[PDB]
Amino acid sequence: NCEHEEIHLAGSIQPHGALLVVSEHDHRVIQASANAAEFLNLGSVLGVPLAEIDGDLLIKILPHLDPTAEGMPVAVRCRIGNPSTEYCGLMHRPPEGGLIIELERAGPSIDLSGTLAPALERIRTAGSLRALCDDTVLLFQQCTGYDRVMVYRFDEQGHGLVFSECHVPGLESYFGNRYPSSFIPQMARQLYVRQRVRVLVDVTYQPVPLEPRLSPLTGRDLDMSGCFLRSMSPIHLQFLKDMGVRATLAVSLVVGGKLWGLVVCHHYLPRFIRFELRAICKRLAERIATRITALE
Ligand SMILES: */C=C/C1=C(C)C(=O)N/C1=C\C1=NC(=C\c2[nH]c(/C=C3\NC(=O)C(C=C)=C3C)c(C)c2CCC(=O)O)/C(CCC(=O)O)=C1C
Repeated sequence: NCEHEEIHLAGSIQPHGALLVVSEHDHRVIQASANAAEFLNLGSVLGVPLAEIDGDLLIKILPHLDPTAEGMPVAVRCRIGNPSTEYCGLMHRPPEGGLIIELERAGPSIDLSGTLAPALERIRTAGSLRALCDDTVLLFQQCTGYDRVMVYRFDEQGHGLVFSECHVPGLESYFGNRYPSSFIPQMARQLYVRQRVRVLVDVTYQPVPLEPRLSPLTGRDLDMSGCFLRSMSPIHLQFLKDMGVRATLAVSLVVGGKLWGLVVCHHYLPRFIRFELRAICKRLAERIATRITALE
């Protein structure tokens, strides 16, 4: 590889959310994505006390600052700005740098009450790894609506194989394609064992830089390992561009503490899935991983 890009130190986010970093000691926003004020209908954000941004959010955050019961990551409802808009705030604490709050607009979410059960039932009947992975791609297509869904499985040599695939009729089948191990470097795989869902809304996005770049608390790049809005490697973006893919969802399949493979979805237009469905997807994938795990 390809093992040297520090993808967790991206210094920037995708533009469909905003990112705030709050000091644990004084609760001011000490670092933010450059779009944050525009995104949140605020005049300014940098240097502003969280009490000014939204008092109710500060109240929600305070108990999480107890080192004996941090209770993060956590997803909280809040209303920010004037005019006021509802957001889901996804908050976590990196080892150093302060408290990170990533905000997505609340919006319509996909409804799974009539369609999730038949797909889950099918998974439950799978008696082989073939059946299980085929059923996995149908389940995730049915829950998410992506144009193409794959199980990307690492073989015994670490090569990537598109082991199962479904897609809307007329699109290219990547089923059976095999790729070098370095197309997903070990450093990336290691991150994906911890950060189990990634959503790339538009491959062509203009990265939104953090302001300032370096954390004021450390003088170093912000650790963005746990940020759902993190900008992704330009090499990977280029890969997807050269395929003509416009958007992706990927969910880790973790077996034995290692990345066994991924559920990888492609869309040919921009696409976002909101917090709850990301969580559902993460969980489904863990359940499927338990079954793999049992199947060999
Ligand atoms: C030499 C390094 C690389 C080459 C060559 C390359 O093609 N990519 C290289 C590095 C990275 N890959 C990263 C992530 C990544 N790559 C893939 C590969 C595929 N996705 C597909 O859909 C297909 C084919 C159908 C392939 C072969 C995947 C699935 C991922 C993870 C994507 C995700 O989680 O969304 C990567 C890190 C990206 C990042 O997280 O920032 C690098 C540096």
